Amino acid sequence: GERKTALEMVQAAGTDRHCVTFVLHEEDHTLGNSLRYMIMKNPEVEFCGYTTTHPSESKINLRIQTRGTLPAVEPFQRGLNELMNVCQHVLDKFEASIKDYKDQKASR
Amino acid sequence: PMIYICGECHTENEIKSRDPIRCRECGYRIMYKKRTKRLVVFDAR
Amino acid sequence: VEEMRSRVVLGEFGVRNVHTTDFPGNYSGYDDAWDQDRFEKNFRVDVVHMDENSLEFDMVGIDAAIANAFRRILLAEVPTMAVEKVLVYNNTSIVQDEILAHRLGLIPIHADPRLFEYRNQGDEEGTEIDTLQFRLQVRCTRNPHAAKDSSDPNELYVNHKVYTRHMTWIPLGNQADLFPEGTIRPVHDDILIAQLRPGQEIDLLMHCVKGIGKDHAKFSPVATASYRLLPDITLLEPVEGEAAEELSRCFSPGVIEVQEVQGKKVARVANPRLDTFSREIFRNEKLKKVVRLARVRDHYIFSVESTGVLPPDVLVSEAIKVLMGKCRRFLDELDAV
Amino acid sequence: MIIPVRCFTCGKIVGNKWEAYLGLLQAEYTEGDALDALGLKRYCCRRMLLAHVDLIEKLLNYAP
Ligand SMILES: [Zn+2]
Ligand SMILES: [Zn+2]
Repeated sequence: GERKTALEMVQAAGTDRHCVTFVLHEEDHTLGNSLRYMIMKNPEVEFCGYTTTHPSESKINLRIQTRGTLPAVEPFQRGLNELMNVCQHVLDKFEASIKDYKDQKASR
Repeated sequence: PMIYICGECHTENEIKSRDPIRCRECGYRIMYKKRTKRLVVFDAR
Repeated sequence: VEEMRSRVVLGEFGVRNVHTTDFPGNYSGYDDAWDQDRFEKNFRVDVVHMDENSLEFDMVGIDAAIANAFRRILLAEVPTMAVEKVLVYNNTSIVQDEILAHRLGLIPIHADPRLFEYRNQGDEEGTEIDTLQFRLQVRCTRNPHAAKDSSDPNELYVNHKVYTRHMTWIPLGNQADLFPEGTIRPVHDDILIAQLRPGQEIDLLMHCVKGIGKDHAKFSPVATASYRLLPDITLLEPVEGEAAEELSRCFSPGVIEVQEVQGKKVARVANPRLDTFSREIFRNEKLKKVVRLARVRDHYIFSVESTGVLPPDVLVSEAIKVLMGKCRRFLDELDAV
Repeated sequence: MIIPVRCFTCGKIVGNKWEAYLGLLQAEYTEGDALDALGLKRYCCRRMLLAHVDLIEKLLNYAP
Protein backbone atom coordinates (compact mmCIF):
# COMPACT_ATOMS: atom_id res chain seq x y z
CA GLY A 1 0.00 0.00 0.00
CA GLU A 2 2.56 2.57 1.14
CA ARG A 3 5.34 2.69 -1.46
CA LYS A 4 8.14 3.47 1.00
CA THR A 5 6.97 3.75 4.54
CA ALA A 6 7.27 0.05 4.20
CA LEU A 7 9.53 -2.33 2.30
CA GLU A 8 12.40 -1.71 -0.12
CA MET A 9 14.41 -4.90 -0.83
CA VAL A 10 18.02 -4.89 -2.10
CA GLN A 11 19.00 -8.30 -3.56
CA ALA A 12 22.77 -8.63 -3.03
CA ALA A 13 25.68 -8.66 -5.45
CA GLY A 14 24.40 -10.89 -8.25
CA THR A 15 20.79 -10.36 -7.03
CA ASP A 16 21.10 -13.53 -4.88
CA ARG A 17 17.52 -14.33 -3.78
CA HIS A 18 19.21 -16.24 -0.96
CA CYS A 19 20.77 -12.98 0.38
CA VAL A 20 18.37 -10.07 0.74
CA THR A 21 18.44 -6.79 2.66
CA PHE A 22 15.01 -5.44 3.57
CA VAL A 23 14.63 -1.77 4.44
CA LEU A 24 11.75 -1.25 6.88
CA HIS A 25 10.76 2.39 7.29
CA GLU A 26 9.38 4.01 10.44
CA GLU A 27 10.69 1.07 12.49
CA ASP A 28 13.03 1.10 15.48
CA HIS A 29 14.68 -1.63 17.55
CA THR A 30 11.27 -2.95 18.69
CA LEU A 31 10.12 -4.67 15.51
CA GLY A 32 13.68 -5.12 14.31
CA ASN A 33 14.70 -7.11 17.37
CA SER A 34 11.49 -9.11 17.79
CA LEU A 35 11.44 -10.04 14.10
CA ARG A 36 15.12 -10.99 14.15
CA TYR A 37 14.40 -13.23 17.15
CA MET A 38 11.50 -14.83 15.26
CA ILE A 39 13.48 -15.34 12.04
CA MET A 40 16.40 -16.99 13.84
CA LYS A 41 14.14 -19.91 14.81
CA ASN A 42 14.01 -21.03 11.17
CA PRO A 43 16.61 -23.75 10.46
CA GLU A 44 16.64 -22.69 6.78
CA VAL A 45 18.28 -19.30 7.43
CA GLU A 46 22.04 -19.10 7.90
CA PHE A 47 22.38 -15.41 8.80
CA CYS A 48 19.81 -12.95 10.16
CA GLY A 49 20.78 -9.53 11.44
CA TYR A 50 19.14 -6.13 11.74
CA THR A 51 20.70 -2.71 12.18
CA THR A 52 19.62 0.92 12.33
CA THR A 53 21.25 2.93 9.55
CA HIS A 54 21.57 6.22 11.45
CA PRO A 55 19.98 7.84 14.52
CA SER A 56 18.56 10.78 12.59
CA GLU A 57 16.69 8.45 10.22
CA SER A 58 13.74 6.19 11.05
CA LYS A 59 14.42 2.91 9.26
CA ILE A 60 16.08 -0.46 9.84
CA ASN A 61 17.93 -2.89 7.58
CA LEU A 62 17.29 -6.60 7.98
CA ARG A 63 19.73 -8.98 6.32
CA ILE A 64 18.55 -12.53 5.68
CA GLN A 65 20.87 -15.05 4.04
CA THR A 66 19.13 -18.40 3.73
CA ARG A 67 20.41 -21.77 2.58
CA GLY A 68 20.69 -22.88 -1.04
CA THR A 69 17.03 -23.41 -1.89
CA LEU A 70 14.54 -20.89 -0.52
CA PRO A 71 14.50 -17.26 -1.70
CA ALA A 72 14.98 -15.65 1.72
CA VAL A 73 11.64 -13.86 1.31
CA GLU A 74 9.78 -16.85 2.79
CA PRO A 75 11.83 -16.73 6.01
CA PHE A 76 10.87 -13.07 6.43
CA GLN A 77 7.19 -13.62 5.64
CA ARG A 78 7.17 -16.59 8.04
CA GLY A 79 8.89 -14.80 10.90
CA LEU A 80 6.26 -12.09 10.54
CA ASN A 81 3.47 -14.67 10.75
CA GLU A 82 4.97 -16.48 13.72
CA LEU A 83 5.50 -13.21 15.59
CA MET A 84 1.89 -12.20 14.95
CA ASN A 85 0.70 -15.63 16.12
CA VAL A 86 2.72 -15.23 19.32
CA CYS A 87 1.24 -11.78 19.87
CA GLN A 88 -2.30 -13.09 19.36
CA HIS A 89 -1.71 -15.92 21.82
CA VAL A 90 -0.20 -13.57 24.41
CA LEU A 91 -3.18 -11.23 24.02
CA ASP A 92 -5.69 -14.04 24.50
CA LYS A 93 -3.84 -15.42 27.53
CA PHE A 94 -3.43 -12.00 29.15
CA GLU A 95 -7.08 -11.03 28.70
CA ALA A 96 -8.21 -14.38 30.12
CA SER A 97 -5.92 -13.96 33.13
CA ILE A 98 -7.12 -10.41 33.78
CA LYS A 99 -10.74 -11.54 33.60
CA ASP A 100 -10.08 -14.44 35.98
CA TYR A 101 -8.33 -12.18 38.49
CA LYS A 102 -11.08 -9.56 38.30
CA ASP A 103 -13.64 -12.26 39.08
CA GLN A 104 -11.59 -13.78 41.92
CA LYS A 105 -11.23 -10.32 43.46
CA ALA A 106 -14.80 -9.11 42.94
CA SER A 107 -16.26 -12.28 44.46
CA ARG A 108 -14.21 -12.09 47.66
CA PRO B 1 -7.43 54.48 23.26
CA MET B 2 -3.77 53.52 23.61
CA ILE B 3 -3.27 52.99 27.35
CA TYR B 4 0.01 53.15 29.28
CA ILE B 5 0.33 52.15 32.91
CA CYS B 6 2.44 54.39 35.12
CA GLY B 7 5.65 53.16 36.71
CA GLU B 8 4.48 53.30 40.33
CA CYS B 9 1.13 55.13 40.27
CA HIS B 10 -0.48 52.57 37.94
CA THR B 11 -2.80 55.12 36.34
CA GLU B 12 -3.86 54.61 32.72
CA ASN B 13 -2.48 57.51 30.66
CA GLU B 14 -3.27 57.85 26.96
CA ILE B 15 -0.54 59.68 25.06
CA LYS B 16 -0.40 60.86 21.46
CA SER B 17 1.77 62.87 19.09
CA ARG B 18 3.10 66.30 20.09
CA ASP B 19 2.43 65.85 23.79
CA PRO B 20 4.90 65.28 26.65
CA ILE B 21 5.39 61.86 28.21
CA ARG B 22 4.79 62.58 31.87
CA CYS B 23 2.14 60.82 33.95
CA ARG B 24 -0.97 62.31 35.51
CA GLU B 25 -1.64 62.02 39.25
CA CYS B 26 2.15 61.97 39.58
CA GLY B 27 5.04 63.16 37.46
CA TYR B 28 7.05 60.06 36.66
CA ARG B 29 8.70 59.66 33.28
CA ILE B 30 8.41 55.91 32.57
CA MET B 31 5.18 54.30 31.38
CA TYR B 32 4.60 50.73 30.20
CA LYS B 33 2.33 49.96 27.21
CA LYS B 34 -0.70 47.76 28.04
CA ARG B 35 -1.59 44.23 26.77
CA THR B 36 -4.81 44.29 24.70
CA LYS B 37 -6.85 41.20 23.69
CA ARG B 38 -5.29 40.07 20.39
CA LEU B 39 -5.06 36.39 19.31
CA VAL B 40 -1.67 34.66 19.31
CA VAL B 41 -1.01 30.97 18.64
CA PHE B 42 1.56 28.91 20.54
CA ASP B 43 2.59 25.28 20.22
CA ALA B 44 2.67 23.10 23.33
CA ARG B 45 6.04 21.53 22.44
CA VAL C 1 28.92 -32.31 32.70
CA GLU C 2 26.50 -29.91 34.40
CA GLU C 3 23.59 -28.05 32.79
CA MET C 4 21.89 -24.96 34.22
CA ARG C 5 18.92 -24.32 31.94
CA SER C 6 16.90 -21.69 33.79
CA ARG C 7 18.99 -19.13 35.72
CA VAL C 8 21.32 -16.20 35.04
CA VAL C 9 23.99 -16.85 37.66
CA LEU C 10 25.84 -13.89 39.15
CA GLY C 11 28.65 -13.00 41.52
CA GLU C 12 29.88 -9.56 42.52
CA PHE C 13 32.74 -8.73 40.12
CA GLY C 14 30.40 -9.32 37.17
CA VAL C 15 27.61 -11.60 35.79
CA ARG C 16 28.65 -15.01 34.17
CA ASN C 17 26.93 -15.09 30.66
CA VAL C 18 24.31 -13.24 28.51
CA HIS C 19 22.70 -16.24 26.79
CA THR C 20 19.53 -18.28 27.30
CA THR C 21 20.32 -21.41 25.23
CA ASP C 22 16.79 -21.78 23.85
CA PHE C 23 17.35 -21.20 20.12
CA PRO C 24 17.92 -23.36 17.03
CA GLY C 25 21.07 -25.46 17.19
CA ASN C 26 21.86 -24.31 20.74
CA TYR C 27 22.35 -27.88 22.02
CA SER C 28 22.85 -31.51 21.02
CA GLY C 29 19.16 -32.35 20.81
CA TYR C 30 17.88 -29.16 22.44
CA ASP C 31 17.50 -27.61 19.00
CA ASP C 32 14.65 -25.28 18.08
CA ALA C 33 12.55 -24.60 14.99
CA TRP C 34 9.93 -22.51 16.83
CA ASP C 35 7.52 -25.17 18.00
CA GLN C 36 4.37 -23.06 18.37
CA ASP C 37 2.62 -25.65 20.53
CA ARG C 38 5.54 -25.80 22.96
CA PHE C 39 5.24 -22.03 23.34
CA GLU C 40 1.47 -22.11 23.82
CA LYS C 41 2.06 -24.80 26.46
CA ASN C 42 4.93 -23.21 28.40
CA PHE C 43 3.45 -19.68 28.37
CA ARG C 44 1.38 -18.36 31.27
CA VAL C 45 0.41 -14.90 32.48
CA ASP C 46 -0.04 -14.15 36.18
CA VAL C 47 -1.16 -10.66 37.61
CA VAL C 48 0.24 -9.73 41.13
CA HIS C 49 -1.93 -6.56 41.61
CA MET C 50 -4.41 -4.49 39.67
CA ASP C 51 -5.43 -1.30 41.43
CA GLU C 52 -6.53 1.52 39.14
CA ASN C 53 -3.38 2.97 37.54
CA SER C 54 -1.31 -0.19 38.34
CA LEU C 55 -0.78 -3.78 37.05
CA GLU C 56 1.97 -6.31 37.99
CA PHE C 57 1.39 -9.41 35.87
CA ASP C 58 4.17 -11.99 35.46
CA MET C 59 4.39 -13.06 31.78
CA VAL C 60 6.21 -16.35 32.37
CA GLY C 61 7.94 -18.07 29.47
CA ILE C 62 8.78 -15.41 26.88
CA ASP C 63 12.06 -14.15 25.47
CA ALA C 64 13.70 -10.83 26.26
CA ALA C 65 13.13 -9.52 22.74
CA ILE C 66 9.34 -9.88 22.91
CA ALA C 67 9.16 -8.54 26.46
CA ASN C 68 11.27 -5.56 25.40
CA ALA C 69 9.01 -5.04 22.39
CA PHE C 70 5.99 -4.90 24.70
CA ARG C 71 7.75 -2.49 27.06
CA ARG C 72 8.83 -0.16 24.25
CA ILE C 73 5.30 -0.19 22.76
CA LEU C 74 3.68 1.06 25.99
CA LEU C 75 6.27 3.87 26.47
CA ALA C 76 6.34 5.08 22.86
CA GLU C 77 3.64 3.67 20.52
CA VAL C 78 0.22 3.39 22.29
CA PRO C 79 -1.70 6.57 21.22
CA THR C 80 -3.01 9.34 23.60
CA MET C 81 -4.76 12.79 23.27
CA ALA C 82 -2.90 15.94 24.43
CA VAL C 83 -2.86 19.73 23.87
CA GLU C 84 -0.92 20.67 20.73
CA LYS C 85 -1.99 24.25 19.95
CA VAL C 86 -2.80 27.11 22.33
CA LEU C 87 -4.58 30.27 21.22
CA VAL C 88 -3.93 33.05 23.84
CA TYR C 89 -6.38 36.01 23.62
CA ASN C 90 -4.96 37.78 26.71
CA ASN C 91 -2.41 36.82 29.22
CA THR C 92 -1.43 39.22 32.01
CA SER C 93 0.03 36.48 34.22
CA ILE C 94 3.56 36.10 35.52
CA VAL C 95 3.78 32.79 33.64
CA GLN C 96 4.91 33.40 30.06
CA ASP C 97 2.90 32.44 26.99
CA GLU C 98 5.29 29.79 25.69
CA ILE C 99 5.80 28.39 29.19
CA LEU C 100 2.04 28.32 29.69
CA ALA C 101 1.63 26.45 26.41
CA HIS C 102 4.29 23.96 27.50
CA ARG C 103 2.67 23.45 30.91
CA LEU C 104 -0.67 22.92 29.17
CA GLY C 105 0.73 20.30 26.81
CA LEU C 106 1.87 18.08 29.75
CA ILE C 107 -1.65 17.87 31.30
CA PRO C 108 -3.29 14.46 30.68
CA ILE C 109 -6.82 14.44 29.07
CA HIS C 110 -9.37 11.63 29.88
CA ALA C 111 -10.64 11.31 26.27
CA ASP C 112 -10.02 7.72 25.02
CA PRO C 113 -7.81 8.00 21.93
CA ARG C 114 -9.48 5.04 20.15
CA LEU C 115 -12.60 7.11 19.22
CA PHE C 116 -10.52 9.77 17.44
CA GLU C 117 -8.10 9.92 14.53
CA TYR C 118 -4.90 11.66 13.45
CA ARG C 119 -5.12 15.16 12.01
CA ASN C 120 -3.99 15.10 8.37
CA GLN C 121 -0.78 17.04 7.70
CA GLY C 122 -1.61 20.76 7.61
CA ASP C 123 -5.11 20.22 9.06
CA GLU C 124 -4.87 23.41 11.16
CA GLU C 125 -8.68 23.67 11.56
CA GLY C 126 -9.54 20.18 12.73
CA THR C 127 -12.98 18.66 12.99
CA GLU C 128 -15.15 16.59 15.35
CA ILE C 129 -13.23 13.53 14.03
CA ASP C 130 -9.69 14.51 15.19
CA THR C 131 -9.75 17.34 17.80
CA LEU C 132 -11.04 18.28 21.27
CA GLN C 133 -11.09 22.00 22.36
CA PHE C 134 -10.96 23.23 26.00
CA ARG C 135 -11.08 26.85 27.35
CA LEU C 136 -9.39 28.33 30.47
CA GLN C 137 -10.71 31.85 31.23
CA VAL C 138 -9.92 33.02 34.80
CA ARG C 139 -9.46 36.52 36.39
CA CYS C 140 -8.24 37.24 39.97
CA THR C 141 -10.09 39.88 42.03
CA ARG C 142 -9.91 40.96 45.70
CA ASN C 143 -12.91 39.60 47.59
CA PRO C 144 -15.04 42.50 48.89
CA HIS C 145 -16.08 40.41 51.97
CA ALA C 146 -12.65 40.26 53.69
CA ALA C 147 -11.19 41.72 56.92
CA LYS C 148 -7.62 42.96 57.52
CA ASP C 149 -6.15 39.44 57.05
CA SER C 150 -3.25 38.07 55.03
CA SER C 151 -4.18 34.50 54.09
CA ASP C 152 -4.00 34.54 50.27
CA PRO C 153 -7.22 32.41 49.93
CA ASN C 154 -9.28 34.66 52.21
CA GLU C 155 -8.38 37.99 50.52
CA LEU C 156 -6.78 38.77 47.12
CA TYR C 157 -8.61 35.73 46.05
CA VAL C 158 -11.39 34.94 43.74
CA ASN C 159 -9.04 32.89 41.49
CA HIS C 160 -5.55 33.18 43.02
CA LYS C 161 -4.48 29.70 41.82
CA VAL C 162 -5.64 28.49 38.35
CA TYR C 163 -6.24 24.68 38.51
CA THR C 164 -7.29 22.06 35.88
CA ARG C 165 -10.86 22.43 37.29
CA HIS C 166 -11.01 25.85 35.56
CA MET C 167 -10.62 24.22 32.08
CA THR C 168 -14.00 23.78 30.34
CA TRP C 169 -14.69 21.52 27.32
CA ILE C 170 -16.23 23.31 24.30
CA PRO C 171 -18.01 20.46 22.45
CA LEU C 172 -16.62 21.00 18.91
CA GLY C 173 -19.19 19.30 16.75
CA ASN C 174 -21.73 16.57 17.48
CA GLN C 175 -19.29 15.44 20.22
CA ALA C 176 -21.81 16.47 22.95
CA ASP C 177 -23.68 13.24 22.00
CA LEU C 178 -21.17 10.30 21.87
CA PHE C 179 -19.46 11.94 24.86
CA PRO C 180 -21.73 12.29 27.95
CA GLU C 181 -21.27 15.42 30.12
CA GLY C 182 -18.45 14.24 32.42
CA THR C 183 -16.56 11.89 30.05
CA ILE C 184 -14.17 14.34 28.26
CA ARG C 185 -12.32 16.19 31.05
CA PRO C 186 -8.71 16.67 32.26
CA VAL C 187 -7.76 13.53 34.35
CA HIS C 188 -6.62 15.54 37.41
CA ASP C 189 -8.63 18.49 38.83
CA ASP C 190 -5.85 19.78 41.13
CA ILE C 191 -2.88 20.43 38.82
CA LEU C 192 -1.61 23.98 39.50
CA ILE C 193 -1.40 25.75 36.14
CA ALA C 194 -0.51 29.28 37.29
CA GLN C 195 -0.89 31.85 40.05
CA LEU C 196 -2.61 35.21 39.75
CA ARG C 197 -2.83 38.51 41.60
CA PRO C 198 -5.75 40.95 41.51
CA GLY C 199 -6.20 42.42 38.05
CA GLN C 200 -4.38 39.54 36.30
CA GLU C 201 -6.21 37.41 33.75
CA ILE C 202 -5.74 34.27 31.67
CA ASP C 203 -7.82 33.55 28.56
CA LEU C 204 -6.98 30.83 26.04
CA LEU C 205 -8.24 27.98 23.85
CA MET C 206 -6.39 24.65 23.84
CA HIS C 207 -6.58 22.10 21.01
CA CYS C 208 -5.85 18.44 21.75
CA VAL C 209 -4.75 16.10 18.97
CA LYS C 210 -3.88 12.42 18.83
CA GLY C 211 -0.31 11.15 18.81
CA ILE C 212 2.15 8.59 20.16
CA GLY C 213 4.72 9.02 22.92
CA LYS C 214 7.44 8.59 20.30
CA ASP C 215 7.25 12.04 18.68
CA HIS C 216 6.68 13.81 22.06
CA ALA C 217 6.51 12.51 25.68
CA LYS C 218 3.31 14.46 26.38
CA PHE C 219 1.45 11.85 24.33
CA SER C 220 2.89 8.93 26.29
CA PRO C 221 0.23 6.99 28.31
CA VAL C 222 2.25 5.35 31.16
CA ALA C 223 4.46 6.67 33.98
CA THR C 224 6.72 3.64 33.55
CA ALA C 225 6.18 0.25 31.94
CA SER C 226 9.47 -1.45 32.81
CA TYR C 227 9.97 -5.16 33.66
CA ARG C 228 12.52 -7.15 35.73
CA LEU C 229 13.55 -10.82 35.58
CA LEU C 230 12.42 -12.88 38.56
CA PRO C 231 15.27 -13.19 41.08
CA ASP C 232 16.38 -16.61 42.29
CA ILE C 233 18.00 -17.23 45.68
CA THR C 234 19.37 -20.57 46.83
CA LEU C 235 20.81 -21.49 50.23
CA LEU C 236 23.66 -23.87 49.41
CA GLU C 237 24.08 -24.57 53.14
CA PRO C 238 21.75 -24.47 56.17
CA VAL C 239 22.38 -21.12 57.83
CA GLU C 240 21.65 -21.08 61.56
CA GLY C 241 22.67 -19.68 64.92
CA GLU C 242 22.51 -15.87 64.69
CA ALA C 243 24.09 -15.94 61.25
CA ALA C 244 20.57 -16.50 59.95
CA GLU C 245 19.64 -12.98 61.08
CA GLU C 246 22.72 -11.39 59.50
CA LEU C 247 21.65 -13.24 56.35
CA SER C 248 18.10 -11.90 56.71
CA ARG C 249 19.47 -8.36 56.95
CA CYS C 250 21.63 -8.55 53.80
CA PHE C 251 18.45 -8.87 51.69
CA SER C 252 15.23 -6.92 51.24
CA PRO C 253 13.66 -7.98 54.57
CA GLY C 254 10.82 -10.33 53.40
CA VAL C 255 13.11 -12.56 51.19
CA ILE C 256 14.85 -14.63 53.90
CA GLU C 257 12.32 -15.75 56.52
CA VAL C 258 14.13 -17.05 59.59
CA GLN C 259 11.99 -19.89 60.99
CA GLU C 260 12.70 -21.68 64.33
CA VAL C 261 12.64 -25.39 63.35
CA GLN C 262 14.45 -26.48 66.57
CA GLY C 263 15.97 -24.64 69.55
CA LYS C 264 18.37 -23.20 66.92
CA LYS C 265 17.16 -20.68 64.25
CA VAL C 266 17.13 -21.67 60.51
CA ALA C 267 16.93 -19.11 57.70
CA ARG C 268 14.72 -20.07 54.75
CA VAL C 269 14.11 -18.27 51.40
CA ALA C 270 10.42 -17.39 51.89
CA ASN C 271 9.74 -15.05 48.94
CA PRO C 272 12.50 -14.57 46.33
CA ARG C 273 10.42 -12.02 44.33
CA LEU C 274 10.63 -9.21 46.94
CA ASP C 275 14.44 -9.08 46.51
CA THR C 276 16.00 -5.88 45.17
CA PHE C 277 19.47 -6.56 43.81
CA SER C 278 21.71 -4.82 46.37
CA ARG C 279 24.35 -7.54 46.58
CA GLU C 280 24.94 -6.76 50.25
CA ILE C 281 25.72 -10.39 51.06
CA PHE C 282 28.87 -9.98 48.94
CA ARG C 283 30.18 -7.60 51.63
CA ASN C 284 29.83 -10.25 54.34
CA GLU C 285 32.97 -12.29 53.47
CA LYS C 286 31.62 -15.42 55.20
CA LEU C 287 28.12 -15.75 53.73
CA LYS C 288 28.96 -14.84 50.14
CA LYS C 289 29.86 -18.54 49.91
CA VAL C 290 26.53 -19.74 51.32
CA VAL C 291 23.98 -18.07 49.01
CA ARG C 292 23.76 -18.08 45.23
CA LEU C 293 21.55 -15.35 43.77
CA ALA C 294 20.81 -15.31 40.04
CA ARG C 295 17.82 -14.63 37.80
CA VAL C 296 15.17 -16.95 36.39
CA ARG C 297 15.73 -17.33 32.68
CA ASP C 298 12.47 -16.34 30.98
CA HIS C 299 10.30 -15.42 33.98
CA TYR C 300 9.57 -11.69 33.94
CA ILE C 301 7.68 -9.27 36.15
CA PHE C 302 5.95 -6.31 34.52
CA SER C 303 4.63 -3.12 36.11
CA VAL C 304 2.47 -0.70 34.11
CA GLU C 305 1.25 2.55 35.67
CA SER C 306 -0.98 4.72 33.52
CA THR C 307 -1.37 8.46 33.90
CA GLY C 308 -5.16 8.10 33.92
CA VAL C 309 -6.17 8.21 30.27
CA LEU C 310 -6.81 4.45 29.99
CA PRO C 311 -6.74 1.57 32.49
CA PRO C 312 -3.51 -0.43 32.64
CA ASP C 313 -4.96 -3.71 31.34
CA VAL C 314 -6.42 -1.85 28.35
CA LEU C 315 -2.99 -0.29 27.85
CA VAL C 316 -1.31 -3.70 27.72
CA SER C 317 -3.99 -5.01 25.36
CA GLU C 318 -3.50 -2.07 23.00
CA ALA C 319 0.28 -2.54 23.17
CA ILE C 320 0.01 -6.18 22.10
CA LYS C 321 -2.41 -5.09 19.37
CA VAL C 322 0.01 -2.39 18.18
CA LEU C 323 2.73 -5.01 17.80
CA MET C 324 0.27 -7.20 15.89
CA GLY C 325 -0.55 -4.18 13.73
CA LYS C 326 3.11 -3.63 12.88
CA CYS C 327 3.45 -7.28 11.89
CA ARG C 328 0.27 -7.21 9.80
CA ARG C 329 1.21 -3.96 8.07
CA PHE C 330 4.49 -5.49 6.95
CA LEU C 331 2.86 -8.79 5.97
CA ASP C 332 0.33 -6.97 3.80
CA GLU C 333 2.97 -4.74 2.25
CA LEU C 334 4.98 -7.86 1.41
CA ASP C 335 1.87 -9.42 -0.13
CA ALA C 336 1.73 -6.29 -2.32
CA VAL C 337 4.51 -7.73 -4.51
CA MET D 1 9.39 29.07 39.47
CA ILE D 2 6.18 26.91 39.69
CA ILE D 3 5.88 23.10 40.35
CA PRO D 4 6.78 21.04 37.29
CA VAL D 5 3.54 19.24 36.04
CA ARG D 6 5.25 15.86 35.31
CA CYS D 7 8.51 14.39 36.76
CA PHE D 8 11.27 14.80 34.15
CA THR D 9 12.99 11.40 34.24
CA CYS D 10 9.69 9.33 34.34
CA GLY D 11 6.71 11.55 33.51
CA LYS D 12 4.68 10.77 36.63
CA ILE D 13 2.41 13.72 37.35
CA VAL D 14 3.60 15.59 40.45
CA GLY D 15 1.92 18.93 39.75
CA ASN D 16 -1.00 18.08 42.04
CA LYS D 17 1.06 17.10 45.11
CA TRP D 18 2.48 20.55 45.83
CA GLU D 19 -0.30 21.81 48.09
CA ALA D 20 -0.75 18.35 49.63
CA TYR D 21 2.99 18.22 50.31
CA LEU D 22 2.90 21.66 51.93
CA GLY D 23 -0.10 20.62 54.02
CA LEU D 24 1.53 17.40 55.34
CA LEU D 25 4.72 19.32 56.29
CA GLN D 26 2.63 21.92 58.26
CA ALA D 27 1.12 18.92 60.04
CA GLU D 28 4.30 17.61 61.70
CA TYR D 29 5.60 15.01 59.18
CA THR D 30 9.18 14.64 57.93
CA GLU D 31 9.97 15.17 54.26
CA GLY D 32 10.48 11.41 53.98
CA ASP D 33 7.15 10.48 55.56
CA ALA D 34 5.53 13.28 53.57
CA LEU D 35 6.89 12.11 50.22
CA ASP D 36 5.82 8.58 51.14
CA ALA D 37 2.26 9.62 52.02
CA LEU D 38 1.97 11.20 48.54
CA GLY D 39 2.91 8.10 46.55
CA LEU D 40 6.37 9.20 45.35
CA LYS D 41 8.20 5.87 45.51
CA ARG D 42 11.23 6.15 43.22
CA TYR D 43 13.73 8.85 44.12
CA CYS D 44 13.49 10.51 40.70
CA CYS D 45 10.01 11.70 41.71
CA ARG D 46 11.04 12.42 45.29
CA ARG D 47 13.70 14.87 44.14
CA MET D 48 11.08 16.68 42.05
CA LEU D 49 9.23 17.89 45.16
CA LEU D 50 11.97 17.66 47.80
CA ALA D 51 14.17 20.17 45.94
CA HIS D 52 11.53 22.49 44.46
CA VAL D 53 11.98 26.22 45.06
CA ASP D 54 8.69 28.10 44.70
CA LEU D 55 9.78 31.42 43.19
CA ILE D 56 6.32 32.19 41.82
CA GLU D 57 5.51 33.42 45.32
CA LYS D 58 8.33 35.98 45.21
CA LEU D 59 7.62 37.21 41.69
CA LEU D 60 3.96 37.59 42.66
CA ASN D 61 4.86 40.42 45.01
CA TYR D 62 5.96 43.25 42.72
CA ALA D 63 3.31 45.67 41.52
CA PRO D 64 0.77 44.61 38.83
ZN1 LIG E 1 1.06 57.76 37.69
ZN1 LIG F 1 9.66 10.00 38.44
